[PDB]
Amino acid sequence: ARPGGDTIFGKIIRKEIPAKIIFEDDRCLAFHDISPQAPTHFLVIPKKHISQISVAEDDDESLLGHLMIVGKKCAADLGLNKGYRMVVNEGSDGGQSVYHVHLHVLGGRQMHWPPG
Amino acid sequence: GDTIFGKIIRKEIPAKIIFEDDRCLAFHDISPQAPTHFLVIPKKHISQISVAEDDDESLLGHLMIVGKKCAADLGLNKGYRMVVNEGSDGGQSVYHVHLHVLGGRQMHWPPG
Ligand SMILES: [Cu+2]
Ligand SMILES: [Cu+2]
Ligand SMILES: [Cu+2]
Ligand SMILES: [Cu+2]
Ligand SMILES: [Cu+2]
Repeated sequence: ARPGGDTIFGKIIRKEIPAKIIFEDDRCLAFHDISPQAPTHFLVIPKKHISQISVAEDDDESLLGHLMIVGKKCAADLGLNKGYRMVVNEGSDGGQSVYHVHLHVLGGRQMHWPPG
Repeated sequence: GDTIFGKIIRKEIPAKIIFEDDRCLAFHDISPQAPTHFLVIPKKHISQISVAEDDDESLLGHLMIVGKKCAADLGLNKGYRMVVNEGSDGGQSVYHVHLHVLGGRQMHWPPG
């Protein structure tokens, strides 16, 4: 079991498939989404493999919050001074496409309501 | 400045409360966008995620853990979407950080 698993996001964590990386630390990785839904659209993922938010453990709280802190810092570093939307998808109704926890950050245009 | 979510936290105006602890409150949105649509908000007044501090990281993660536990309790076994809006482009409606949780229908892409 290679660290991070073998979803595309685990492969990206281990530099086995390429990504456009914005920020990296010991806990997480921020990189651009290849199918962007906004002028800026990136992902913040833990390096620890968690398949989906519905199975996150209570002790994962700091790590999950760290994704949002890194997300808002990256958004500022990318000049998203008018704001942005953060999204976590869970399961089928959530539209989750990769079963490795990930925070979407979208900006550079007016986001609309409802959020899908 | 204070917001309507501060009033809800202080129990000055009603909301349909799902869950409460010493540091957050979960309640149904007054303008729901899905068959289940609730909010998880910290009791600490953080105006927007862009001004959250490093020391807030476990509190922010607590909102998500509370959110996913409430979603399971509300029967959202087919999934759901969590949303935090920042600023005007993000469509943030109240300047008190809040996590939306939406489900009970297929959520679509793009997410707004
Ligand atoms: Cu895996
Ligand atoms: Cu995704
Ligand atoms: Cu549009
Ligand atoms: Cu909002
Ligand atoms: Cu629809």
